[PDB]
Amino acid sequence: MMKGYILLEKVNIENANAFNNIIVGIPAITSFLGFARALERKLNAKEIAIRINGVGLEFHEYELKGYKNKRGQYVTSCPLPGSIHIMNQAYIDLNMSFLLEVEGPHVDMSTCKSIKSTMETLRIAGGIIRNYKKIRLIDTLADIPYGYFLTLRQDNLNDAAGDDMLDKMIHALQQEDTLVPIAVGFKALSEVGHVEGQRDPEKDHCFVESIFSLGGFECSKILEDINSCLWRYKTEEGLYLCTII
Amino acid sequence: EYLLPDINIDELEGVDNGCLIDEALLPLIIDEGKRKGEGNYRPRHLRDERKEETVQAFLDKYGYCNIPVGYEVHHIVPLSQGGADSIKNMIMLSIEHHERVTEAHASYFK
Amino acid sequence: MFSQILIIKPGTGISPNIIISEDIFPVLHSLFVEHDKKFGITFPAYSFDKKGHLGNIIEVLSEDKEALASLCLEEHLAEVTDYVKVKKEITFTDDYVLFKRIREENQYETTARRMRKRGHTELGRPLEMHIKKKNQQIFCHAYIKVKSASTGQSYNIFLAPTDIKHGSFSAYGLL
Amino acid sequence: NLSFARCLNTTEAKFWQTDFLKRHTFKLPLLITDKASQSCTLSTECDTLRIDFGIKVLPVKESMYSCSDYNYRTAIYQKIDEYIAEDGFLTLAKRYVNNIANARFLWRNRKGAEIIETIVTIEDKEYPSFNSKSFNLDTFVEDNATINEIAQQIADTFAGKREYLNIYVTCFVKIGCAMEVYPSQEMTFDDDDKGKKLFKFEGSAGMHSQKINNALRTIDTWYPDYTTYEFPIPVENYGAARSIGIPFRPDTKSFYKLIDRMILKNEDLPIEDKHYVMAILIRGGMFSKKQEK
Amino acid sequence: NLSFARCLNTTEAKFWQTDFLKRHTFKLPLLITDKAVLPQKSQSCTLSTECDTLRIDFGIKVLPVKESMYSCSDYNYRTAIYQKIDEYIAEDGFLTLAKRYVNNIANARFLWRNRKGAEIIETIVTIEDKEYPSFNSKSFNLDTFVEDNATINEIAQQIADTFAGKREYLNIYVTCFVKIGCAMEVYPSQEMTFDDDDKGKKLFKFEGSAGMHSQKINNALRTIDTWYPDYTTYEFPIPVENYGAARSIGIPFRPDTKSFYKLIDRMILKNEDLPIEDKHYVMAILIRGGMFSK
RNA sequence: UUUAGAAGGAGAAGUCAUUUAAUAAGGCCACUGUUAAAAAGUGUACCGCCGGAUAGGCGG
Repeated sequence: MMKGYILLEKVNIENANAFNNIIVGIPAITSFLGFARALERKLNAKEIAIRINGVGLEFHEYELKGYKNKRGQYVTSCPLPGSIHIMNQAYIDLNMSFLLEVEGPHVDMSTCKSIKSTMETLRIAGGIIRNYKKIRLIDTLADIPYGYFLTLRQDNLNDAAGDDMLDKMIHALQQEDTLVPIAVGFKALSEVGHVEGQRDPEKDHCFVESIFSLGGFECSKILEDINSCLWRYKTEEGLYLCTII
Repeated sequence: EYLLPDINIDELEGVDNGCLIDEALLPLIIDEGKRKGEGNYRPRHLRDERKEETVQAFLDKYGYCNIPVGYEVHHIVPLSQGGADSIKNMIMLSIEHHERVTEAHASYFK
Repeated sequence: MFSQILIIKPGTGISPNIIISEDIFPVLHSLFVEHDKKFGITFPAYSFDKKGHLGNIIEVLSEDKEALASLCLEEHLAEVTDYVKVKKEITFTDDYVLFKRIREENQYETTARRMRKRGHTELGRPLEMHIKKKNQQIFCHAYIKVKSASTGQSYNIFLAPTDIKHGSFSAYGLL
Repeated sequence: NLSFARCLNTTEAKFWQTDFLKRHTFKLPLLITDKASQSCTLSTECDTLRIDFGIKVLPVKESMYSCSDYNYRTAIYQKIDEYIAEDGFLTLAKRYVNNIANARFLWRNRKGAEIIETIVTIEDKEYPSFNSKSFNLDTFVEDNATINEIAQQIADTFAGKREYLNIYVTCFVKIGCAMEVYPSQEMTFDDDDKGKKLFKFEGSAGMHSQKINNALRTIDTWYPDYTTYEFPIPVENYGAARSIGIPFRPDTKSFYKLIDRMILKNEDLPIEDKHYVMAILIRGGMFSKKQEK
Repeated sequence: NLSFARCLNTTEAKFWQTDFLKRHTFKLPLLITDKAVLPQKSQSCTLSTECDTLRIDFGIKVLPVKESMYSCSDYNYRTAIYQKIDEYIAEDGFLTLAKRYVNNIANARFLWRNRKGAEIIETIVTIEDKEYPSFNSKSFNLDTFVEDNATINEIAQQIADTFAGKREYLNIYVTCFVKIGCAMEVYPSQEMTFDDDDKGKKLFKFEGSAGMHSQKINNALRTIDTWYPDYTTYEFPIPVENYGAARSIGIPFRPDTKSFYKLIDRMILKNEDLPIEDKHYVMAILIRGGMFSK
C-alpha cells in the first residue's frame, strides 16, 4: 500500500463524444473518470487487486470533425444513419494524456503490462484507442511533456458580476479567453430504487441531469500543485460529483 | 511522419553484410543525407523517441548476436528534420565515417 | 603477476596518448629487446561505449620482484617527469588483466604480388570486399600509433584484452 | 554591472624560421603547406623556431571599467589599499615571472624538446639567457638572482608607481632539426576544407595569444582539495577545467560568494583567499551579478 | 522643436604606422587582422610588426556659434540667445571655453584606451603651420588647466574669434601621434555587432586602414566641467551631457539643481541673472549641440 | 462498468465582356561599445617474411 501515479502518454482518440450537453469540443470529464473506473474494474477482474482514485487531464491536440464555413464558425460532420434521420451529434479527434493517482500495493515495474493488455478493450468517451504512445511510472513533479492541463478554476465561476450563473457565466467569459465551459459531474433527482428497464436490474436507478462549471489551461512548466489538479470523485446525499479540492 | 532512404533494400554495392565496407560511396551517403529533410526542422520535443527495441533490431537485422564492438549505429537525419527507428532507417558506420559525418551534417545543420 | 603502477597528470591540455606512444614505447623497445622481452603493460580504464578509451593509468607486469627492482623507471626516465609520475611501490597483486597484440593492416598491394604469384582467383565482388571489413571491425578499437626503425613509417597497433593471465611476451610486451 | 579590464595585455605570437647559431639575426617567414589538412615543418637548414609577443601592464584600480555603484568602487579601492599596505602585489608578480620564465607558453612545443631559451626585455633593458628546463611545473621558485629585479617593476606597475610597462618576450626551441611545430588552428571557420587549418597572419604562422594568456594565468594553488590533485589551474571564474572534467570551485570558494562575503560582509579572509581574489581581479572580465531572469 | 547643430565638426579618424625618426616621412597602413577565440571569431585589430609608434590624423572644423543655431520655433528665442551671446562676448569674450577646449586637446584625452600605457603623445595642429610640439609634449593632468605658454593663447584667441562673430570658418588638423609600442594591441572603435553568426569583436576600419569613430573623440573633447556641484569632493572634470549623467561612474553629478532643464526654466522664458559658473556650463552645452525639445 | 453499445454521402455542370489613377513634397540635430575567453583528441594507419586458405602468427 503505497501512493503513486501512472501516466498514459499521448493517447489519440477518434470520434470521441464531444457533444455532451452544451459543450462542443472538450467532452464531459465523467467520461474520463468512468474510463479510469472501467480500467480499475478490468484490473480487479484479474487478481492484481489494484485501486485507482484520482485523474488529471493533459490536452495536447484537438480536431473538431469539420471545417470553417465563411468567417470562422465551424460546421461538423457525421456518419450516415441506418437501420434501427439524424438529430444531434458531434465527434472530435483528441490527442490527450492521463495522470492517474494510483493507490495500491505492488506497483513498481508492475501492472503496466496488465494495463496495456486491458486497455485494448476500452473506449474513451466512445472512441477508438488506436495507439497510445507510452505508459510511464516516473514519480516526479516535472514528469509532464509540453501539454496543457485542464483544471478546476473556481475564481470567475464563483466571484463575478451578475446575479446568477446565467447572468454571470457569459460576463465572466468575455474578459478571459482561456477559461472554457466544462461539464462536471451530474445529479438531478431522488427515488434510488429498483424500477425495471435497467441496464443492470440489481443496482440503484435514478433520473439524473448534467451540471456545469468552468475550467482553464496551464502549461507543464508553470504550475501550482498536484493537489490543484488530479480530479477526484465525491459523493453526497444524491449529489454525486467530481471536483478538485 | 519521418522519412526513409530511397535505396536501402539489400546488399547492393560496397557492402558485404549491412555495414558500409568499401569506399567511393560516402558521397552517395552524404547526398542521401541531403536531398531529404531540408528546411523542415521540428522542435526538440517534436522528435522521434529512441526505443528499447533497437537491441533486438541489431539482433535480427542480419544475424548478429549482439551489438558489435567494432561497429556503431547511425541514421541519415540524426535527431534533425525527420528520421525514425524503422526496420530500415539505420546504417551502421565506421569510426572515420561517423567522425566525418558528425561535422558534415552540422555543416548544413548548423 | 607482479605489478608496478605508473601515473600520468592531466590538466596540461594535451591528452597523454602521444606521450605514451612516443616517449614510452620507442624508449622501452630497446630494453625490451635487451632483457629477453619479459614485461607487459595493462590498464584498468576500459571504456568502450562508442570509441576506444585509455584513461590515465598504466601498469607494468613482471613475473618476479627482481625484474621490477632492476627496471628502475624512476631514474632512467627522468626526461618527462613534468607529465609522468613514478611509484616505487612494487608488490604482488591479484587484480591483473592481461593484454594481447592483434594486427590487421590493408593488404591490396602488399599481397597483390603474392596473389598473382602463389594462388590466383577472381577477387572482384566477394573477396576484396572481405578486406576492408576485416580492416573495419579492428579499426573501431583503442589503437596506438608507433614508429618503425628499418623503413621509416607510422602504423596502427591494436591491443586487445584477454583472459590468458600467464604466458610469454613479445617485443611490444604482448602475445 | 561591475566589470574590470585586463592589466595584462597580450600580442599575437609569430613564428619565424631560424638557424642554429645565429638566433638573433636571419629571421625568415614561416609559410603553411596546404596538403590534402594544413600542416608545416622546418626545412633542412633552419632548426630553431622563434616566438615573439608582447605584454602591456597597466595598473589595477585604473583598469576599472564599469560600475553602477560608487560604494562598490570605494570598497574595492579600500581593499586594494589594504592589500598594498599588507602585501604589496609582489607574489602574483613573482608567479607571472616564474610562468614567463620557465617557458610554459609553448605548450606542445615543450614536450620532446630540451633546448628552450627565453629572453625578457624591458623597453630599454634586457635580461641574460634562460635555462627553462631547470624549473619545475607544479612549483613556484621564489628565490633566485634577478627575480626580484624583474618582479619589482611589474609589482609597482600593478600598484600604481609606474603608469606603464611594456614587455617583449622572444623565446625559441633549438634541439630538433627538420621537425614540425604546428600553431593553434583558426577554428571551424569555413567547412570547404575539412582538414585542419593553421594560424596565418602577416604572412607567417605563430600562436594565438589567448593560449599564452591561459599559459601565464595557470598559477592558482589555492583551490579546495589541493592535496588530491596537486597542480596549478588557470584562474577562472569557477576555476573550471575542461580536461579533467571536474569544476574545481563549485562551492563557497568560487568567486561569486567569495566577493559577496568580502565586500557585502567585510570578512577577514586569509592570505591565499585574497591572493585568489587579486589574481582574478588582475585577469579581468565581466564580473557583473546575475540579472533576475 | 528647438535644435542645435554641432558648433564644431570633427573627422572620423584613421590609423597609420610610423617610427620615432620616420615620424613625418615614412607612413604605412594599419589593417584589421581577424582572430579566433575559445565557437566564435573576433576581429581584434592590432598594431603591425616593425613599427615604433602610431599615427592618427583627423581634422577639426570650427564655425561661429550663432550661425550653427539650427531650426528654432521663435524669433524671440533667437534674440534672447543672441543677446546672451553678445553679453558673453562683452563680459568674457568666448575665450575661456576656447582655452578649456584647447586644453582638452592639449591633454589629448580623445584616445581613451590608447592613452592607458602610452609612452608619449604628440598632438600636432596646423592653424596655418606647426606652432610647437608643446601640445601634449609636457605631460598634463586632469586636476589643473595649463594657462600661460603661447600656443594655447594664440589658438584659443583664434578659436574665440571664430566662435563669436569675427570669422566664418576655421579648418585645422589634429594629427596626433601615440607611441603605444612595437606590435602592441591597438584599440579602435568597436562596431555594434548586430548578427549572431560571427558575434565576436566587430571593429571599425577606415578605407584601407584601421579607423576610429568621431564620437569617440567628440564626446571625449567635452570633458571640461569645473562648475558642477560637489566638485570639491570629487575633484575631477566630468564630460558634458544634457542631464550631466556620466555613465563611467554611474552617479549623475549634475541634475540636482544645475542641469540644463533648470537653466532653460530660469532663463529665456523668464529673465534671471546667473553667475559665471552657472553660465559657462550652459554655454558649453551650445558648442556640443543636440536636440533641446520640450 | 465512460450521454456505453450502431451507421454507405453520392452522381452532373461554360463564369464572361470591355476599362488612362495622377498632379505636389526639406527627416532632422546630438549622443565613448566595452570588459573576457583552450581547437585538438595520436590527423594518420609500412614492409621482410613463415604460411600457398586473402586462415592465422615473429621481427624491423
